[PDB]
Amino acid sequence: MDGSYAASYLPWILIPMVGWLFPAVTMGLLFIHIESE
Amino acid sequence: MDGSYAASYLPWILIPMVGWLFPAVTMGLLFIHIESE
Amino acid sequence: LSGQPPKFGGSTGGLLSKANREEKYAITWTSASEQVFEMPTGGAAIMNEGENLLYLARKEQCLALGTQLRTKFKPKIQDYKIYRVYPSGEVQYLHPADGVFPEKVNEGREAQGTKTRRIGQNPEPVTIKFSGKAPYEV
Amino acid sequence: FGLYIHNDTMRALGRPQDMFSDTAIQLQPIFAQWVQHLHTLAPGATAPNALATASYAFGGETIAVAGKVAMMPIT
Amino acid sequence: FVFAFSLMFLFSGRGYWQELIESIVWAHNKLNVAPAIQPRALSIIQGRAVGVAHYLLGGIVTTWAFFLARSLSIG
Amino acid sequence: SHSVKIYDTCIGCTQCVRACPLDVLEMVPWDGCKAAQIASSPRTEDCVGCKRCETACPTDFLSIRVYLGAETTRSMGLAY
Amino acid sequence: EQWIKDPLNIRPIAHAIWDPHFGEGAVNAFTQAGASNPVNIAYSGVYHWFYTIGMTTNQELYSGAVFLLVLAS
Amino acid sequence: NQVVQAYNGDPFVGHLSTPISDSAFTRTFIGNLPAYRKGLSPILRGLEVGMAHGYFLIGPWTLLGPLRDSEYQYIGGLIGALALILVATAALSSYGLVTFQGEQGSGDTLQTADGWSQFAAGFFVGGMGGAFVAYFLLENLSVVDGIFRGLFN
Amino acid sequence: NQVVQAYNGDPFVGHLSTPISDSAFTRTFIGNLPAYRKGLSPILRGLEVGMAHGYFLIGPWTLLGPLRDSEYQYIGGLIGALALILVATAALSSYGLVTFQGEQGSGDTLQTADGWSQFAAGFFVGGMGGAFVAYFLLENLSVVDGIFRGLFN
Amino acid sequence: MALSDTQILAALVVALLPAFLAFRLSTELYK
Amino acid sequence: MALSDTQILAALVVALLPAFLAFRLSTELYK
Amino acid sequence: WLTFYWHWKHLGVWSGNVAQFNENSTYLMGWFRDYLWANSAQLINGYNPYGVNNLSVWAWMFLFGHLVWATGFMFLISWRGYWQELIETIVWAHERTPLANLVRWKDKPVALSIVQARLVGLAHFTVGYVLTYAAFLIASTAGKFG
Ligand code: CLA
Ligand code: CLA
Ligand code: CLA
Ligand code: CLA
Ligand code: CLA
Ligand code: CLA
Ligand code: CLA
Ligand SMILES: CC1=C(/C=C/C(C)=C\C=C\C(C)=C\C=C\C=C(C)\C=C\C=C(C)/C=C/C2=C(C)C(=O)CCC2(C)C)C(C)(C)CCC1
Ligand SMILES: CC1=C(/C=C/C(C)=C/C=C/C(C)=C/C=C/C=C(C)/C=C/C=C(C)/C=C/C2=C(C)CCCC2(C)C)C(C)(C)CCC1
Ligand SMILES: CC1=C(/C=C/C(C)=C/C=C/C(C)=C/C=C/C=C(C)/C=C/C=C(C)/C=C/C2=C(C)CCCC2(C)C)C(C)(C)CCC1
Ligand SMILES: CC1=C(C/C=C(\C)CCC[C@H](C)CCC[C@H](C)CCCC(C)C)C(=O)c2ccccc2C1=O
Ligand code: SF4
Ligand code: SF4
Ligand SMILES: [Ca+2]
Repeated sequence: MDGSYAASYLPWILIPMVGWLFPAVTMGLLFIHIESE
Repeated sequence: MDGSYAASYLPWILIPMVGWLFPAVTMGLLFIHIESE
Repeated sequence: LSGQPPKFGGSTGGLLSKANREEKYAITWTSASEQVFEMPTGGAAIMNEGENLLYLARKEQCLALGTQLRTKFKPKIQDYKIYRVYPSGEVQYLHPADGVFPEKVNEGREAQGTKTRRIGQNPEPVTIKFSGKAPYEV
Repeated sequence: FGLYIHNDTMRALGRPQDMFSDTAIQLQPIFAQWVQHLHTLAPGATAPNALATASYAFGGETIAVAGKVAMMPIT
Repeated sequence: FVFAFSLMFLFSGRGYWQELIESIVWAHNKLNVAPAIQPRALSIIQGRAVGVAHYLLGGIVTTWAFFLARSLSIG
Repeated sequence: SHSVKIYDTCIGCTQCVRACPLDVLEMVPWDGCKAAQIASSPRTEDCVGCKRCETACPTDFLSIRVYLGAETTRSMGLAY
Repeated sequence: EQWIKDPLNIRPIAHAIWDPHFGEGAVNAFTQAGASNPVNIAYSGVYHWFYTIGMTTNQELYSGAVFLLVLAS
Repeated sequence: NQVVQAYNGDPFVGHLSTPISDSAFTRTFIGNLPAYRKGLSPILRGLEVGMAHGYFLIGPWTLLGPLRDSEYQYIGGLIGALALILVATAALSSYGLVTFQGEQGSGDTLQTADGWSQFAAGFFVGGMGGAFVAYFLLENLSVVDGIFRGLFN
Repeated sequence: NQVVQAYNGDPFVGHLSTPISDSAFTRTFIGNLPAYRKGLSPILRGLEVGMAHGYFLIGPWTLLGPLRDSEYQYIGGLIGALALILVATAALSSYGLVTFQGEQGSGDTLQTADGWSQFAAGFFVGGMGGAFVAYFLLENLSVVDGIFRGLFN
Repeated sequence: MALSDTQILAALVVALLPAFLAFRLSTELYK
Repeated sequence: MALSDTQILAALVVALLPAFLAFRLSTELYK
Repeated sequence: WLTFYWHWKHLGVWSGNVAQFNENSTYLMGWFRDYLWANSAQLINGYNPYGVNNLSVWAWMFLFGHLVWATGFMFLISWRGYWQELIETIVWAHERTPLANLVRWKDKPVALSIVQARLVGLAHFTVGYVLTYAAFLIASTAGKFG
């Protein structure tokens, strides 16, 4: 994965953040919310 | 830091002991002593 | 100690962790009318009609209010009681101690700190060097 | 002030590469340099009827009067 | 001078100075030249007010003399 | 806790009690002056040591004296 | 022993510098008085004091230091 | 209306219920931080505090330390932060010996002598290895870059 | 006068209050060691015992082991002491399964079945990484020497 | 001429004798 | 022609402003 | 005053220029210019943008002693109950800051007492006085003769 466009380091960090960090936080935060008393 | 004098390995270990290990022990032991019941 | 708190919007100058750990101080007074008073911790609050209960961090803040409650209002509030409140629930009643304000002389009050001599008639420190006592003590 | 104390000490220890300077760890005032650039580009673009800049301290011409500088760009 | 003179007022305090004056009042009472207006040390605010006046008078006059002699020499 | 001492040169004009901000001082009956009262200090545990009483004392040298002793939470005047 | 052979020229060395904060400029600046390491120049005058009272070797100064350790004990 | 009120009802406690101090987002983010999260033993409180603190602490010495222009830039950034955590866990354990020595409370496990020592034990383990994993991601940055852009497929 | 007395006042307990066994320096050093320090949880006091023990344990096999004359001297010193700590924590954990099985005393937290297992858990983690940090200081000893004499400035 | 390695190390072992006696004096003066 | 690095990054900084207001609307709609 | 007099008179005696002292010490500008300004030249060039020399530690100590002497002016001019009221805001800030209010002091933070920072400001004044002059005494003499 390369890029001639500017800020090509941004898909280097946002793809594993929207791909992993956003689902792990949100589904983690939803799992506490939907199963709380 | 070099040295033509004998035991030039001694300032290699005594400078970080008098500099760091001596105050972290002493002010560590003083902090327990001046703040104990 | 019954009393509704005065209408205050809150302040950062009030009680710290000392109030729930060591002691705090409660001032209780009765007001004829709903009046505005300057809080000793910063800001202005409104006295409720009837009894007021205010918790303060220091005895000086309660007495700075009690000085203000006695001279900065057209009807003087001369019935304020000042308490020391402990976290264990025990309450020590402080001011006025005998029910009479201390600038007025009252019978039944015993003299503490009186020495029956002049301030220049204190003994020399050389006579009491290793007794540990001060020249004003012995 | 501790930035000043750091490179006072780093220059004293013979470490100019460890200082806070333009030949070392650089602290550029990039927002003030950008504002200076906007004022240099101000005549014509955002001040179209202004012939010259408001001040030459923002950038541009060096003004001489009697072989002596009146105003220069303060970089 | 006036910067250093300020630190007499700033660093000290009047209970030293009142005790010094009442020894000088004695030497005036010895020669019957004690004034009816009793000599007092300056008050605590005035001891600070004189010290902050002489500090800022001394420091600014230094910088004024430094700036004006330097900038008249150059050019 | 500081020591507040009241000496026999008291005239009983009650200015130390009115200058007191910590309710340390009070007027007790006495026989040594015309006002027939002497200042007393029953509550020196609340003494901050600020010496407003010594400022208000009109006698010479002083009839009330505050000696700064051991410092507690109350005498150091801490809200924390 | 190097200083007593030329007291007017050789700078007397107090002790060695051991500072990890030193860069290559300060190592070369403080490698002075004919030493092979960064040193501090003595200004207490103990070299002139020791040479006048008969001390001429580093063995004598070492024997004086060990005796004063014993005298402190 | 008015969004700055008295803190927890009492207007004489020296605090204010501000949109920074007592908002809905403040009460659910601070309260779910490791030092305040309900039900956590202090070994997991200190571990998650340690892993966060150890991870960014090699950063200043990696990019700005004295070894940043040698071949040991990531090594000198690690030893700087490893020795910082060692002072930091010594600051914790000396605090816990001092603060909790006369009696032990019951409301909070963290504010207890055995509880704060679990916090210091967790902070040490997460602090050093959180520094070490970021060191491992920085020495193998050429590996991690090739992972994240698919150079090994 | 006399410096040897009965141990803790009882002359019939089989011990003596000597300048080695019951001096003021002995009671404040032994009593402030991790195994005897007041208020420590067993996970931290296991950790501090482990960190000390893991640190010196690579040293015998580094300088005297069979790999000391190869290019893997520090690795063989580490591998020799990682497996010794693993036997040591197996010795601790099997001891706690044996010694504390009948009842749980209320006196000492360390002398309890869950308490001794926190001690073994701390000794393991401090033992292996204390061996690893001394391994890390030995493989990067050329870096550490250059730090301590300022070769990177 | 110069001191030897065993001379510097012997001075440190001798220096433990004032190190122990200053510890005994300091604890005696604290009592 | 092409966008710069400071144009892509500034678009992200402006994008906090819908992100902050979508958080406020979502919490207001939940209440 | 006396060590300035000793140093400047001996600087002319050692260099042979006794007329430098004898014709400029009669007024305080010659003390200011020919002694304080002139002899500090090699001191303040102990380090510069173009390198260092053996007077680099004395240049750092000279500025160190200026800092310690000027820090003592804070304890001697600013007095206690300014700082006690400042600490009370800092005490409030720690108590109301989450993740930091879990850490609590055992000793209550108060300002230094009235006698104490008169001693502490004097100690900074004296340590600042001595380290300034000992740097200037040595680097001007060793820069000229040493
Ligand atoms: C909803 C519109 C939209 C969609 C469909 C995409 C889609 C994509 N973006 Mg994104 N982007 C958008 C808005 C959008 N973008 C906006 C307006 C910006 C300017 C600030 C960005 C900035 C941006 C960057 C800088 C990056 C991408 C990238 C990408 C790709 C991977 C996802 C990622 O890393 O996100 C990262 C995106 C962000 C951190 C910012 C997105 C902010 C938008 C406005 C949020 C939109 C939320 C949406 C309306 C709600 C949907 C709800 C629904 C799911 C229930 C993918 C092609 C990556 C890429 O190009 O990979 C090759 C990447 O590096 N985008
Ligand atoms: C959009 C999300 C997305 C992306 C970005 C990836 C990307 C990738 N996947 Mg994956 N995949 C995903 C979703 C995604 N996957 C899903 C939805 C599935 C189901 C279809 C799969 C199924 C799949 C399989 C079955 C496998 C992959 C693997 C791979 C990796 C190949 C290289 C490698 O060994 O990585 C190693 C990289 C990682 C394990 C990620 C961790 C790396 C970071 C740097 C560690 C950070 C830790 C640090 C301490 C915490 C940071 C703190 C923070 C505050 C910064 C690559 C990173 C392969 C693999 O080896 O991955 C394990 C593999 O076996 N993928
Ligand atoms: C009180 C006299 C004194 C002074 C001020 C110095 C000063 C110094 N020594 Mg030391 N030294 C001394 C005594 C002295 N020494 C004695 C008598 C010995 C012979 C055994 C040593 C052995 C020695 C070694 C082998 C080393 C130093 C080094 C140094 C330097 C760094 C500090 C250090 O690592 O100490 C380490 C010192 C020791 C481990 C032993 C010193 C023991 C002394 C006697 C303790 C003195 C305590 C004091 C009198 C009590 C007053 C304290 C008071 C301020 C509260 C510094 C120049 C280092 C050096 O040369 O760096 C380049 C170094 O490697 N010294
Ligand atoms: C006399 C004491 C002294 C000495 C010897 C040092 C020495 C040094 N300082 Mg320091 N400094 C000190 C006091 C001192 N400082 C003080 C008083 C200040 C305040 C003015 C500073 C301010 C300061 C700054 C601001 C910085 C330095 C840094 C440096 C280091 C530069 C190289 C490096 O990256 O180190 C890395 C080396 C370490 C962090 C030390 C750890 C190395 C040992 C080997 C780890 C041992 C761990 C082990 C498991 C435990 C041993 C057990 C024991 C029983 C043997 C160097 C070691 C810089 C730096 O990067 O250091 C962090 C830096 O940022 N110094
Ligand atoms: C941030 C930068 C910094 C730091 C922290 C260091 C650190 C140090 N330098 Mg230094 N140096 C620096 C900048 C710095 N320098 C600069 C800019 C220069 C100019 C190039 C120098 C020039 C220089 C020279 C010329 C020398 C050093 C020396 C030293 C070492 C002191 C050895 C010693 O005995 O310490 C112990 C420290 C002390 C005894 C002072 C402590 C005083 C405190 C404040 C008061 C006393 C303690 C108190 C009573 C109670 C505290 C509690 C206590 C009991 C624990 C140490 C490595 C010396 C050296 O190499 O050692 C042999 C030395 O000769 N350096
Ligand atoms: C003086 C200030 C200072 C300095 C100089 C640095 C400098 C550094 N920090 Mg740091 N940091 C600081 C302060 C600072 N920090 C502060 C105050 C914070 C807030 C607490 C942080 C938070 C922080 C984080 C959270 C991260 C950095 C990182 C870094 C490195 C980034 C360099 C880089 O881009 O290349 C190298 C790094 C990259 C190109 C980025 C890679 C990031 C990771 C490996 C990807 C994560 C993947 C995925 C999202 C994780 C999901 C896990 C999965 C299991 C779900 C660098 C060493 C990064 C780091 O340590 O990387 C090891 C990083 O992740 N720092
Ligand atoms: C040069 C002299 C000097 C210095 C150093 C100080 C220092 C300070 N003044 Mg100041 N002040 C001065 C003279 C000085 N004053 C004088 C002359 C007056 C009398 C009128 C005052 C009166 C005064 C007032 C009335 C106020 C201050 C305040 C402060 C603080 C400023 C904010 C701050 O913390 O900055 C950061 C600190 C510094 C810039 C100091 C230098 C720190 C160095 C760089 C750190 C070096 C690392 C360290 C030494 C390593 C430890 C090593 C170990 C061996 C100990 C700071 C503590 C203000 C304050 O406290 O508000 C916050 C305040 O309100 N000052
Ligand atoms: C039988 C007898 C006599 C004969 C004595 C004979 C035949 C010899 C006597 C020799 C003696 C008694 C020598 C004494 C030496 C004392 C010394 C050496 C003390 C030194 C103390 C200090 C504190 C020095 C510290 C220092 C040292 C260590 C240095 O290295 C240099 C720095 C300095 C500080 C100077 C006489 C006829 C009398 C009468 C009858 C009794
Ligand atoms: C969102 C948010 C934010 C941000 C955040 C941040 C700041 C971040 C950071 C982050 C971080 C900073 C993180 C960290 C990370 C870490 C990690 C994740 C680690 C891990 C670890 C591991 C992986 C492991 C390790 C180890 C090893 C290797 C071995 C030894 C031991 C151990 C186990 C330890 C804020 C605050 C603004 C607020 C708002 C919200
Ligand atoms: C004083 C004294 C003595 C001595 C002592 C000794 C013997 C010492 C030793 C020492 C030691 C023996 C120490 C040790 C050290 C260790 C350390 C300090 C470690 C730590 C660690 C760290 C740093 C970290 C780590 C890690 C990592 C890296 C990762 C993984 C995990 C962990 C976290 C673990 C005696 C007895 C004679 C007695 C008298 C007194
Ligand atoms: C010296 C000194 C004094 C003594 C100063 C006194 C008694 C005042 C001296 C006044 C003299 C008499 C005149 C001062 C100069 C006049 C302003 C000049 C007027 C203009 C002339 C031309 C008439 C204090 O009282 C004092 C109080 C608190 C802190 C510090 C100090 C302090 O440092
Ligand atoms: S010092 Fe203040 S509080 Fe104490 S008795 Fe005097 S006036 Fe009252
Ligand atoms: S001490 Fe002074 S103020 Fe108090 S009663 Fe006596 S004369 Fe009045
Ligand atoms: Ca470097």
